[PDB]
Amino acid sequence: VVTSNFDASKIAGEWYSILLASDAKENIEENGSMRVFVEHIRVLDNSSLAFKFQRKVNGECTDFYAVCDKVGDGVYTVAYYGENKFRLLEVNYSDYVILHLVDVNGDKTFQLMEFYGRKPDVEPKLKDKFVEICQQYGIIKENIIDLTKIDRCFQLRG
Repeated sequence: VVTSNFDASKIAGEWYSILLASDAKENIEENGSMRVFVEHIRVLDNSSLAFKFQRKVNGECTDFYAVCDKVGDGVYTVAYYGENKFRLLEVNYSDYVILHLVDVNGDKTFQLMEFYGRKPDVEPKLKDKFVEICQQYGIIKENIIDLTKIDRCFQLRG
C-alpha cells in the first residue's frame, strides 16, 4: 500500500469498479450519476488523468470520458455532474485503489467512496477494509454497494 505520495505511471491501466459508497445512496443507485464502472486510466502529458468508464443509462450500457487535473499530490479535480475533487487514500498499483470524492453543486454537496481492482473482484478482507473506512467518514453500512453482483457493462470494455 502507498498512502503517501504516489506515482501515476503505476496507476495507469485497466481497473474494475468493485465497491461504491455515498452518504447519499441516491447518486449511486440504478440511474444514479455516480454509479460508474471504471475501465482505464491514462496519464496525460500534462499530468492529468484520463478516466474511461461505463454507466448504464436508460437501460443501455454507456461509455464516458473525463480528464482529472492534478491539484495536489494524490488529489485531482473533475467536472462531472458538478465539481468533483477526489483523493487517493490507498494504492497497491498491483491490486487496488480506494479513493475519496466530494461532489459540489452550489451549496449542495455529497460524499463518495470507491474501491477499484486490477481484477474483477478482490478478497473479502479488503471488502471489510473498505467498510471500515466508510464507517469513519459518515457513510452508513447500508450505503455501500457491491458492483460485482450487477451488470458492470463489460462488453464495452476494450
